[PDB]
Amino acid sequence: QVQLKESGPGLVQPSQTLSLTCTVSGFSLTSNSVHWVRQPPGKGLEWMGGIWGDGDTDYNSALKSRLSISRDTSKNQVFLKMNSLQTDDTAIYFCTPLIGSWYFDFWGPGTMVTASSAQTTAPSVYPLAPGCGSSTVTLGCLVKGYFPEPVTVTWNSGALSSDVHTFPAVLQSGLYTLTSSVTSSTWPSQTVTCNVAHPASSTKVDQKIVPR
Amino acid sequence: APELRIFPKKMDAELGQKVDLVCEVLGSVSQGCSWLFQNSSSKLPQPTFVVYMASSHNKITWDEKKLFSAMRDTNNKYVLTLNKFSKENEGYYFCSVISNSVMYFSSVVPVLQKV
Amino acid sequence: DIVMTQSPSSLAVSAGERVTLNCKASQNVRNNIAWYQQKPGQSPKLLIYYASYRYTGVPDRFTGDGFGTDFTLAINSVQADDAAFYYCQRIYNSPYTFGAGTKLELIRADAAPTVSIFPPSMEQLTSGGASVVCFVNNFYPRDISVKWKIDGSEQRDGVLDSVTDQDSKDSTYSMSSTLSLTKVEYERHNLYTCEVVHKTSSSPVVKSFNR
Repeated sequence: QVQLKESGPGLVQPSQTLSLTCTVSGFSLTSNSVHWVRQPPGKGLEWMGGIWGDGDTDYNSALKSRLSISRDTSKNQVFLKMNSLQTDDTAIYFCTPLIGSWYFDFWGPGTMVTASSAQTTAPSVYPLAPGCGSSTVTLGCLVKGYFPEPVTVTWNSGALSSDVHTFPAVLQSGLYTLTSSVTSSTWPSQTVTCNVAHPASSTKVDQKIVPR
Repeated sequence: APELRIFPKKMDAELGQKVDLVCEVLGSVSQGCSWLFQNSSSKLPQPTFVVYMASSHNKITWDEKKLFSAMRDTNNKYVLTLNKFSKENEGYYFCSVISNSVMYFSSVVPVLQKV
Repeated sequence: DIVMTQSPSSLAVSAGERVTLNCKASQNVRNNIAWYQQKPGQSPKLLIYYASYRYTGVPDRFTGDGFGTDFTLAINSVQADDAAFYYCQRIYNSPYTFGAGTKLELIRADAAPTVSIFPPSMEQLTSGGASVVCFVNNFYPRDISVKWKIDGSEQRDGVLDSVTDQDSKDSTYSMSSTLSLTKVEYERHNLYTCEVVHKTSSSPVVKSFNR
């Protein structure tokens, strides 16, 4: 029942204002509070502020001057506006409520927000199959040349989750490359397909890995 | 030694609004939880009783004297809800509990009209 | 202020050991503390509330101690799944500040890497690109060097490494390494090798394909 989902443009041009929405279910905004916590890549969590049942807002001094939290109680929505974004603002933004308690027991999944001047670029997705190829074989997906993070990658629509390793993406000349590996005994005869999504560019693509 | 946590800390309430107040009973000591109220109508801090919820089964007891409603959300969390806010229920709320014949009180929650 | 200080910065510990993480608040705040666990790429998960209470669903081995200023998360017999970050939070009054977290790394027996090499896909080659990939999977310890050879000679330009977080079941590490070239460049050499050096073998592990 209790659930929150953060949404908003995943790329902000510097000095512009970040706008996120958090849609809520399973509790009322009228008696509880919703808070924004953010987390820069490799860095720790940071409480930013929140909005209370009665509309009172509460920010943290570091960001008081450039932060604005409101809500639309008629649509179960809480918003986050932040001013003049910079590099140091690139992070995952979580909304997370206080319902009946003073601890944060429920969390939204988070959205990435890159602050960069670069344009969105869709990924190119490429199968990795043994090059003239053991009972168990490692197969893989190459996801190349995308901006901004994140990109999702599953195998056989989630059914292959077993032996999956999907590797941290690496930045190069303002473009990202990622890879993912899986292992299989049943390969050729039982298909293995990687599914990759890059919402920034509205890319959804499935690639089958078949021989050579 | 048991401590009770009321939520929220305060409520500046609009007319007609529904306010949930919730009180988490920690430790693990006693039976149910008693909700108490201080009418803003009284210049001298006169606590009036409101309701008692049993810990065990869903079984409340309301003093005889529409406005309120109460439930035991999952576990240890006792909700008291004012159904429509007005000058009648305008005042200070708090829950209370009784272990080894000792009374314990949560903080007090001022539920006061708009501003 | 109320500054939140967590020590140590990071821990290496073993399946089955007790572990203790410390948390210090510059000010007295009684038991107004929360602990969370976070795996990279995931939302934090509340373990412990008001210093000492374990949240429903949280396993037995997570325990919390402290009142006033010093606080302790403990894990009684750690398990591989506990490899994560752990954060304390001040709770009742604003601001609800987070500790900079403690990192909990795991110790397991040495594991030799499974290494697989992949030539560019036919698809990529039509667009004039070439990327040679090499996977080095499920090894321990973290310490490892991976290197590329075009026709028996070392190649440094255009390579990029990436290493996973420690695995939740087997406590191993894995890396992918890509050597990115132009199709012209690619077709100017035959033998492509990635060479892997690790504690687990004196002689390096060699996997290669011939164009």
